[PDB]
Amino acid sequence: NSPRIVQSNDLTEAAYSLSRDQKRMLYLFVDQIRKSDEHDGICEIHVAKYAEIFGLTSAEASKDIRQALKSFAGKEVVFYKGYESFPWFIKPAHSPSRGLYSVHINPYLIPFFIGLQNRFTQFRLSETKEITNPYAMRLYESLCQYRKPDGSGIVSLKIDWIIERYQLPQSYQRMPDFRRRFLQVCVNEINSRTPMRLSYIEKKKGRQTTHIVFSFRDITS
DNA sequence: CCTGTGACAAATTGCCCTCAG
DNA sequence: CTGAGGGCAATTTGTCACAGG
Ligand SMILES: [Mg+2]
Repeated sequence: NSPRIVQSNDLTEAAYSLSRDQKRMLYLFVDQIRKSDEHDGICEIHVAKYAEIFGLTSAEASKDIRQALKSFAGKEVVFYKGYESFPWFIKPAHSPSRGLYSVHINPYLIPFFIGLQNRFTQFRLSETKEITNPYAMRLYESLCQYRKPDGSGIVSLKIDWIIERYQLPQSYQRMPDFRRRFLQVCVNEINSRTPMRLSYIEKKKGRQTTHIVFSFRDITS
């Protein structure tokens, strides 16, 4: 039953750092954007509906959905084919009434959310909601960019490019760490908490790894 | 140069309780 | 009963020294 989340490939591949909680909210606006046209670009958020859709308590849910908002100040996203740096909101959010929050999306993002009828990413929210780690979030998010209908696919990604688009810590430049605190972690989270069955092999030129080749079956078979 | 691992610091997790309405 | 607050211990995340190929 989770609402199918349908995003521009543009989005799937862009450069931003958002928290777990924050990306969670990301999925929710773009849905309200999808029932929008010729838009105003304002979005409502209902605390009760959050803690039902993400299995939280009323009280904890209202922490997650407050802090996150304050830490959208500053947050940007860079678009590429291009070096076009954008910003998430224009006025901060607020709650006219008890429980509802009205955010104000930069309406110069609307077409970058509908993108193109040619190339776009889809998935259902049910897949992703038991992920704690966000980097795991971006990955499954891209991994779906390539899924063919039966739930399977293949892809090679390049380390210099994962670092940019997903915008990871500088200390991960050394691979020994990269594979410890990002690689084995995000493959373990996905292959545990989602309906996907992953594995990986490294692509090495010379004395250095450079690509990761991701390869996945829908666990449903 | 490459790597893996330990140890320490700094940020998250979910869980707890107060209080106003 | 709800949600706007304060606080938390345990684990998960970011860093870097050191040992060997
Ligand atoms: Mg929380």
